[PDB]
Amino acid sequence: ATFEIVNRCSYTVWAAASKGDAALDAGGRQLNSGESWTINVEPGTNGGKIWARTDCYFDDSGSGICKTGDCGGLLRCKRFGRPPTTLAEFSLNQYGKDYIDISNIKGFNVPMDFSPTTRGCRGVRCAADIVGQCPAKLKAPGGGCNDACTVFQTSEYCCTTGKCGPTEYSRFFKRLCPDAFSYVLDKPTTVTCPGSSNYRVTFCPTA
Repeated sequence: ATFEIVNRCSYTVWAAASKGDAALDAGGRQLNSGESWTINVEPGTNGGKIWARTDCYFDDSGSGICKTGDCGGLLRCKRFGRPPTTLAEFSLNQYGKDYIDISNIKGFNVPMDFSPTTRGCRGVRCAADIVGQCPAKLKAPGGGCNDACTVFQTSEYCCTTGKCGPTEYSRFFKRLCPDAFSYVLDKPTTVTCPGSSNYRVTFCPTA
């Protein structure tokens, strides 16, 4: 499957793509404002994620840091990124269908649209100004809006026991972005697409 990753933000981002235990495609690349990078993701990829990283520095060997979304200091991510990270999430060719969503469960850094480029399903979007509006206690000093699990490490926020409800913090994310997951047990906003659809992830779709 192809995923065109498009940076419409006015700032550079370093796109990242992983399934947690391995890179997807090269795993990461710089995207200046306006650039597009198309990756190939193997059919059947389960639990894939794409995210943006901000304010990164890498040396000539690809090692460095980012303030949001850093994946063990690598340009080429093999592992998921450090929160806060808005997440485009997907599982492909699962009993004949693909499943896509956006999640704020690991916080929010950059607004995104995640849409098919092929027929048969709608896209999802979380493009509100979550960083600007972020509750004071969730603001990450390194940049972005942390989720409450990251900040407070409670069973309730982290949904450790599979027992949790919505919270004052989850509700903030849900108010700003109704179509993204705001906590682990949120009413799902996953979209079912035809198996083997192709996609576009757009950072900063609306400004």
